[PDB]
Amino acid sequence: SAVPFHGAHQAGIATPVQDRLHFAAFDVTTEDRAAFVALLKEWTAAARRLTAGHAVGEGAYGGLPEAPPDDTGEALGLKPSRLTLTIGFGPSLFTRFGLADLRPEALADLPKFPGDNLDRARSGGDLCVQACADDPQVAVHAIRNLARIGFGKVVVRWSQLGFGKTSSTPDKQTPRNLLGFKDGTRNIAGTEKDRLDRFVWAAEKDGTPWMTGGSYLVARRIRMHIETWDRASLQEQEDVFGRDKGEGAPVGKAKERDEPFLKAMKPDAHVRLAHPDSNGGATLLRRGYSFTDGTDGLGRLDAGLFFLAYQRDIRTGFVPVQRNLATDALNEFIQHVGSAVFAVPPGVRDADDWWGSTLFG
Amino acid sequence: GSAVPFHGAHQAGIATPVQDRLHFAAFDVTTEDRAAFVALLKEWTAAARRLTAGHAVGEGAYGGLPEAPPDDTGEALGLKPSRLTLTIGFGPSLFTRFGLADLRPEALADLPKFPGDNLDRARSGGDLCVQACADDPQVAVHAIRNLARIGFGKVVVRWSQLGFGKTSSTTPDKQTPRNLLGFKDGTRNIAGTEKDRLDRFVWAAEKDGTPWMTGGSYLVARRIRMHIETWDRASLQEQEDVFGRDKGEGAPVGKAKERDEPFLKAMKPDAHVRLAHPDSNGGATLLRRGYSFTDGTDGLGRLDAGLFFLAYQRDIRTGFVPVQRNLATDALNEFIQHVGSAVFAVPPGVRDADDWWGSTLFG
Ligand code: HEM
Ligand code: HEM
Repeated sequence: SAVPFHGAHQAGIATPVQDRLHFAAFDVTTEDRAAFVALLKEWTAAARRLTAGHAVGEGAYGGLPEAPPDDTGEALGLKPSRLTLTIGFGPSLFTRFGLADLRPEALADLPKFPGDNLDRARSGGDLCVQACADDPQVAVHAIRNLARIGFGKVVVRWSQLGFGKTSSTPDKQTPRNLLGFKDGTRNIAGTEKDRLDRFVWAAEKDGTPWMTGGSYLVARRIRMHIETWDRASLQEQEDVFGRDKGEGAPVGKAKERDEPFLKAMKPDAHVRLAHPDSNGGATLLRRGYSFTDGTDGLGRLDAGLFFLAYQRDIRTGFVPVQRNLATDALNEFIQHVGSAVFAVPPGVRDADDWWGSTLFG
Repeated sequence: GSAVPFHGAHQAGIATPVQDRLHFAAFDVTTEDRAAFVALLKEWTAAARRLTAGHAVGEGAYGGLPEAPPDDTGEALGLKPSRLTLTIGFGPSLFTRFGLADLRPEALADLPKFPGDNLDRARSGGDLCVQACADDPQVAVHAIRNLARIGFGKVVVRWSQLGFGKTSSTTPDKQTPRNLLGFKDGTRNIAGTEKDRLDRFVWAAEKDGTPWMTGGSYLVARRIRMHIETWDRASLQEQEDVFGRDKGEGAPVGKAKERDEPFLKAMKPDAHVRLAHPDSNGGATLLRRGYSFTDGTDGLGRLDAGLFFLAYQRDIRTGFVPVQRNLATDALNEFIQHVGSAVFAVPPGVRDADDWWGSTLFG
């Protein structure tokens, strides 16, 4: 299975969620606008090959023996695996190439939120590439080759491996986060065209014409205190979210997809504070992935949720909802340790178009 | 999605078909009570029976007393067994405890220092290890997480390593996976169907000198970083010369098919396959079962990439050690570096429902 690379929007936002994630933030090391635009065109050409299951350039072998292969070859024999490659532009990129007056107002800096413990090395970035696929080696291969093609012009600032469900699990079945709770029940679906136009896609009336058809991405590396969470009682765990753990139904209800009655939950339950009704209607497209990088020095599981949210405007999406989570009962068990925002440009229209063409011209 | 039988004369997860994901965890023992540690092995064995069958540990992930923490952490609820295997091993440092000194197998030999070693002592060693292999990473993480939670107060996680993809094959009938250098890895390994080769090279026999290890094996774990910047700027001929096989097909140099037998005299004298081939090491043969890993960036603008090398053998002294010694002149050494190491004695399998991990040692 493959996902079409071209379209009015970039794939990997409203398209079906893939099993694995390789998210990489890049810093730009060149000041030459012409050299960066040339890289964007080379990256788009490589992305077309990668999302179709082909090697980049002239291939991974069969070329001149004296030359290094254009493709590093670790994806040979694998399927496209629904690979999507989604590029975004960080705020720091607009301080380069004379783009200062073209930074959208919707690409706002995030305020400091209570409990933030952000790692500067795992935060920020001039640009990002979100690589989603059902095979993690397909996603890693894409990031590794894009970084190789960009060497000398970009460096990898930080990268994150993520996983969700293993589709080979019934789909429709809501996946569970590493806390044991169903995650994604009340979310914007890719089938909800109208809700995508209202809450996800940027329109030309929003004030930034080059972003029309694109979106804004908020990335948060949220560590979970697994060992602390696992010592809490089942009632404490269900009280934290407002949904039961077995079925995922809201409190007082029977089925997972029963619409919640917020007054029945505790006032600081996560769902009650994150619900659009508690936030002036602010609705988010959550497309995050669980992560487990290993164990820290104290033997604790370095695991959590790599939270990804797409929205029409950061000021009316993540910011008001995250601000409402200031008293979240979940805050006892999580800690945001990394953060980045990106303007995700519109999609590549056809074979002659390229990443970021509406911005650089 | 199916389950792998947990019981047997041997532990599963060695000759078993190699699953997609790996969660390897090394534990240190914090208790001096032998009876308490034996009770943990039985409690771990009961949990493994549930985990490998796709069932939650204990009384379940929910439905119990509201005021009590669930026995199962619950993040594997609604998932298939996903070919989950749990393989336990005992490190040499364990035998300094519980009066097990005289029971250390001679085949559980300390590895000598090899040229180029830069071993991080934090991510090395360990009293014991649990190799969790499954096609679903959430299933693998859930097993390690619940085993450690059951072991709270008696064991602590020393270090862990997650493998996002396999770089090995025990099933030559299936496509050989590729490592992060782009080459097929696992072409000439030991297959799970080759019973005679497994008895000769992998499983410990009673005549080897350690009766309680009969039916088990010996594991060598090596964390190997790859210099992918150095590798990616090397020419295709250089890359193929390093291994002795072409990159596209994986055939030995000069030959057409991956599984054609290597003609060692045609490769360079420092080629990896020529130096590691059993014919170059007095017949020494290994069961490789490693995985790729990438733990983010190196802080220098590059993806961190490596291979978590896992080797099972009948005797460390006659398996990994002579082969690794012969790789002293390996052309691959220019592109890799061993940064973590550990050896473990993998006990025999859990015979039936009454048996438990390590019962031949304790029991
Ligand atoms: C480790 C971090 C987090 C965990 C484990 C978590 C977990 C959950 C769970 C279990 C639900 C209920 C099931 C569902 O509808 O998805 C939920 C709902 C939701 N969460 Fe979170 N969450 C986390 C962080 C966040 C953050 C940082 C935000 C926004 C800033 C957020 C926004 C939402 C929203 C909007 C909903 C939908 C609520 C509704 O409309 O009913 N979550 N989350
Ligand atoms: C990053 C580290 C390594 C890489 C990338 C690597 C790669 C490869 C490749 C491409 C092959 C040829 C295909 C195959 O037969 O599997 C191979 C074969 C082999 N390797 Fe390695 N290897 C690594 C480390 C090691 C180590 C540390 C050992 C032993 C100490 C080892 C022992 C072997 C053996 C025994 C064979 C089979 C040779 C034969 O019988 O023809 N490898 N390896």
